[PDB]
Amino acid sequence: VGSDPVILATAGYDHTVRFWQAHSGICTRTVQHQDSQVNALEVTPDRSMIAAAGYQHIRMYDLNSNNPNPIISYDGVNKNIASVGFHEDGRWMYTGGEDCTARIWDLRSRNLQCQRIFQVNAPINCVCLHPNQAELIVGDQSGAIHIWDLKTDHNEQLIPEPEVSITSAHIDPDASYMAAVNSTGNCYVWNLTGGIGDEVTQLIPKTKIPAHTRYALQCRFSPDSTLLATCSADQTCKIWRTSNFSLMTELSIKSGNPGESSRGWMWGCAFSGDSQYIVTASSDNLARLWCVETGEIKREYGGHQKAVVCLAFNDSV
Amino acid sequence: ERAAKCRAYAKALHYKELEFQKGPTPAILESLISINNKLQQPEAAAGVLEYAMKHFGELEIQATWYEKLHEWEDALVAYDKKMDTNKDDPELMLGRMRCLEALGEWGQLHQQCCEKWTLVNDETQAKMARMAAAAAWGLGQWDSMEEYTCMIPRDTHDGAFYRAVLALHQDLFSLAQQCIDKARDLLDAELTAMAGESYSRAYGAMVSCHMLSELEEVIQYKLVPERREIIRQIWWERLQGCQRIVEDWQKILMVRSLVVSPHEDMRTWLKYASLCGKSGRLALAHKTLVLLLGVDPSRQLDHPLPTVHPQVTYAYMKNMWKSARKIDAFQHMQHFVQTMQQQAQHAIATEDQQHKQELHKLMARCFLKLGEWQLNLQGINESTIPKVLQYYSAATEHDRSWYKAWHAWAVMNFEAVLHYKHQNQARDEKKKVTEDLSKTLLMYTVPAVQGFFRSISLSRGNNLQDTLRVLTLWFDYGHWPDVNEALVEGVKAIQIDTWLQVIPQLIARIDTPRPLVGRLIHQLLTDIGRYHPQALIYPLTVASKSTTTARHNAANKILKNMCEHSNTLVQQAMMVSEELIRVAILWHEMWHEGLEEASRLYFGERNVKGMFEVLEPLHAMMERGPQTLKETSFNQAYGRDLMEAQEWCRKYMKSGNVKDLTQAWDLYYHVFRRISKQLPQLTSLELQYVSPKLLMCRDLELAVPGTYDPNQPIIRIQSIAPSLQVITSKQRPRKLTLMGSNGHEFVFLLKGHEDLRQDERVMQLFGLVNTLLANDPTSLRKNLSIQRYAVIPLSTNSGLIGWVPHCDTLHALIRDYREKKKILLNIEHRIMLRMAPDYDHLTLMQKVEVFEHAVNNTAGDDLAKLLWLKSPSSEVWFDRRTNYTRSLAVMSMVGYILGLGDRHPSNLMLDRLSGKILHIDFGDCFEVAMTREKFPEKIPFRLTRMLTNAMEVTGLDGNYRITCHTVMEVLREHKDSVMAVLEAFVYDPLLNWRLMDTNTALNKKAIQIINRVRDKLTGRDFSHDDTLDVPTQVELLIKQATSHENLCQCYIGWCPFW
Ligand SMILES: Oc1cccc(-c2nc(N3CCOCC3)c3oc4ncccc4c3n2)c1
Repeated sequence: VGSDPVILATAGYDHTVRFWQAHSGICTRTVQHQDSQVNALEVTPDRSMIAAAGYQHIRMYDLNSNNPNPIISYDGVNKNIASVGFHEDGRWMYTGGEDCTARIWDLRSRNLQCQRIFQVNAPINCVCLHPNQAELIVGDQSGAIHIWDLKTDHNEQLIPEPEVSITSAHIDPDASYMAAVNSTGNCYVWNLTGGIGDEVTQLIPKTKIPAHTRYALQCRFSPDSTLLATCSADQTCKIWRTSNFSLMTELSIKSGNPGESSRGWMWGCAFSGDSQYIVTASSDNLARLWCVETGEIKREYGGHQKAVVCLAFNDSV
Repeated sequence: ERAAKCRAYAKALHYKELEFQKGPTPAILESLISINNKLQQPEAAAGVLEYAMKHFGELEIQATWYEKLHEWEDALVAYDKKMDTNKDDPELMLGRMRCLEALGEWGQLHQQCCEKWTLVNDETQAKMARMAAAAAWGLGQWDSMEEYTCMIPRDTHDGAFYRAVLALHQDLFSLAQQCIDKARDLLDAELTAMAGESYSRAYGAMVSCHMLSELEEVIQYKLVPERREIIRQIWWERLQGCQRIVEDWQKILMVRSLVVSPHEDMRTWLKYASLCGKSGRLALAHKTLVLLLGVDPSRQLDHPLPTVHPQVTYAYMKNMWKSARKIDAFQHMQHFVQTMQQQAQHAIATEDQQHKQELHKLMARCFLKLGEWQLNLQGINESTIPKVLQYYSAATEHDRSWYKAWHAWAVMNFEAVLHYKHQNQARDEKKKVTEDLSKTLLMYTVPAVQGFFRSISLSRGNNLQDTLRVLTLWFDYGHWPDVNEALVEGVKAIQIDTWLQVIPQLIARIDTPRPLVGRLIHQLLTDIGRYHPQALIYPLTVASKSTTTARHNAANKILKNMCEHSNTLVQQAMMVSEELIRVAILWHEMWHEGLEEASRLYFGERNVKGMFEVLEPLHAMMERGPQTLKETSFNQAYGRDLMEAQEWCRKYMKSGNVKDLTQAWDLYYHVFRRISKQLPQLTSLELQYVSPKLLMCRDLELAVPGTYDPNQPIIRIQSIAPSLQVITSKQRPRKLTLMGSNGHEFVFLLKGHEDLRQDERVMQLFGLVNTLLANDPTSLRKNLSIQRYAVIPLSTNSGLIGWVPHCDTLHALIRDYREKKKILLNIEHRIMLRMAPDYDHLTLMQKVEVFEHAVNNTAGDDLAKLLWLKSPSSEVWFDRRTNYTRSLAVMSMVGYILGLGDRHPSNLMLDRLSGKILHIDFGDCFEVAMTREKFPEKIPFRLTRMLTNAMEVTGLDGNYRITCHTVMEVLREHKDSVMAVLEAFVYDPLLNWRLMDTNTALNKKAIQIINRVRDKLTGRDFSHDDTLDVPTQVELLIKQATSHENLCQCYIGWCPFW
């Protein structure tokens, strides 16, 4: 299950976290995740185990022991835990809670306590880690994007348009582009000054994309740094060209007649390694595999009783 | 026939709106403003235009929207932009002109007519003439008028009218006489041609009909010399009385202008200019006064103002202030007063007393303004304080009477007091200090008191603010002899009446430890006992049964004192209130809660010292022996068990066992199960078992709880209804019902365990807000009020509540509709749980979806739809809506100021007969609801979806919002009276408990709450730094009350989907 070359995980309000086999749509194993919905799934760079960020806890089941139950729980933190991110070298983990804190977790040690805390006014919706492992990007509900220097502990903030909560933020593998998506439905792109190693690492605004009319729920760069994906409450994942910042492929689950009242929000997405494919999480209880280029629904992973909010995807050797 | 014509229009509007429901089109939108116009509903329709704008910029030209929005001044400079950017465009001129003729800009209208006369367009030639005729009429030039009148057809009412004016100038009387009647019949047949679907031209026909009969008095004022007083009187009365927006009155005076020059009318034109300034047409008002002055729009700007007409100058002065130039205004005032006092002292040769007097009163108005403005320019500090006090005292001198003068002076002293106090607490944060402070405060406290006293006597029946303020100084100054004498003087001086407004505040301070303070209270309270007891007993009765000794003690003296004077009334009231508290929580009912509590402390907390405290009074309570049949029938079935259950408890106290103690709980769980069974069997109480004393009561002299007011014949309890329905609830309240000695029936709600004293003060605040609303003309125009009810506390536990007739809770009205239409009551709820089982724990983002999803799969009609099915007609239906919307908007704004939380569907109800809304239960006041730990409110007032629906479509745009700023306007104006009341029960000694519930000294906490209230009354509620004007604040608020983000967080019982 962590032994198959392609890990695909799906979670939501149905108290399970389900694992699928990429190329067929057949569900491998399912694990019990009761007492909470699942807010975020992320598979550790180590391919050993997956993380389920929930309500006041982060449960972590194992991809290797192919059976049991949560290896580690992390408790003693009130309100939801919204984002999870790991640091390449095994033992680091990050979270942004509704408790307005960004927390650094030592994985190779005991304590429900965390090695560090960064605290802001307003809940933290997303946390992502600059490729250089040295800076953390933190976006909160007030609309501020924080750069936390993991060495200098130097808080440095930046609000774009916001008096609007920024929803997710991502930064491309090449460290050339950072993107943040907000609840208005906008997508902001910056150019990265690669200060690094004796650091400066600055942000120069490049574009605002009118990505969506409704809540924009997540954004993600393809491994390529070719494309940028935008998931939204308008039941749509929009894939944009980094060269033009023009729309390339739109994916949607919008009924087929105005009198349907939607059914399904496009909660999350995850590109394939080769950046050829994209996976999709929806409230209509299904994950979806799309061809990035044709926008073709190549598979439909149906199984969850209640909604899906969570994806995890892995492509490593 | 006439009452039958509006009926069809109302019924068509229903379907017309339900069509707009189906698809919002400009087609319907047209046939909607129009039909609402016929229904002479002006503002509701105006809301149709707000929507028309916000979704269709499509009858185009932002100058056409500004013109239809009667914003002439906005449409003018929009048309200037539109004409100078574009070309000639025949239509763009006609609009540019209409703006002028409404603004009364005859200067430009006449010019724009002549200076542009190519007008090859012949329709452009036809309208043209009507406008330039009046323009010339406004500018004297009768030649131009006649020229342009010769172009108006005699077929038009207009053509026949302007002939009547030109005749009357050249003195051709029987010409004008006939011109009047022709134009009448040309307009009579014209109000039948545009039969219903016309402009404010059936409302502006009253402008023409007025003008025509007035023009017939202008006739009367030409040949026969003997109505020069009679005509001027009616002209004058039907003016201060009459209410027609600026623009009509211009024309109206222009008719009177043929007959009387402004310099003989003066008072008339000043009154008119007065309205132009208040309504916000200063540029116009200025021109009125410049004429009246006979001197410059002070183009000679560095020059002194002319004292020629002392009255006119004063107006110009305050127009200049209200205008931009306000440092310039203040300067001309200082000098004006200096000139005025010299024009008095020296220029008064005795046989000139009237002029001296009117001169002296105008002066007092000046000093008032001088102080007002100094405060405005500099604020309150060590340099301004004595200067404005100097100004106010001076105003006090020159008018002696006049409420405002004395008031202003009191507040100044009282804010002088406050300034130093708040500077000294500022000092203390970082012995000769206290002594100078003592002398400082004593210097300002005594005038403050005195002033407030002479102000109150000048207010009579309208002094609540001042009266409370007297109390702040009284209560707040642990009394120094100097202050006390001033108080004693006032007490003797001012009427007894006054204090009734204030009785609960007074009683909150009976047990005052400050000895000089206490005496006066007691003595005054007894005097208030001498004239109108009744107004005293109920409250005093509560106080005289009070755990706190000094309270009940001092209360009993006053009652004793009242017996030497009104004994049986004291005795009657004594017993009635006693009996009623027995009926509120019955023996077994007290036992049940007591047994629940005792099982929590012991079995679930290991606390026997708390548990014993729970049970011991219940045992002592019955130790007194049964007193009613209901008390004995409990005593039989349960008494022996309990009396021996306490026996085991008291074997353990001395033994310290646990087997002694478990025998007790063995017995305790027995009766509990028995009572729990009989509990849903309490659906009625018969008086003859429960309280025979109350069944006995016949033709008492005690007045029906909360009916007594002087002015009004005392309504007494002539009998009590023998059965009290038990409203089956968690607190099972009683539907006590009483018989009036006037015949009518009075219903109450006997509440067992809720401290009702808060709701009293809330109802008190309301009364004031009602007054204020009745006193603002606009609010009075639209019948804006708070549906209030009687609240009579009976202890800390119990009390009575006035039962408004014809009212069902929102919740009830829905539960019926839903069961009648076969909808599962809690359908939205069930939808949500099916989708997200862990709803209460989702992220905001996730919650908003679950919520939205539930809304999109349910009818928002319900409320709207059942109020249409209820209505017997359609006009009835319409008014019930107009009522509902307005009344709700009122308590949206007031509710906000009071910080009124917990507005769930069983806490507001609707009067099924008028439609006016009604709020009950005022526990969660001030931000409390929002401050709580679990499930904090994010809402200012419920503006929930089925409420909105039930209004007119284009709801919040129409009546709701207008009514919102209208109410909010009043509140900010009267921000101080409103703050007096609120301050009075935030710092009320006994009521401070509702703020220490932030846990599940106070001095600091209380201050915040009150600032928070001021913030809300000074547009600083949102951002600290900005000072939002009303409509913005309003807009911001409606936004906050509507945010799905806010509503999805509301605890499920609040029904954020109803
Ligand atoms: O101020 C409070 C505090 C607590 C409860 C109530 C209250 N008021 C009610 N109305 C007062 C206004 O006119 C109609 C009756 C009221 O009517 C009710 N009907 C059933 C149960 C409770 C109540 C109830 N509770 C009022």
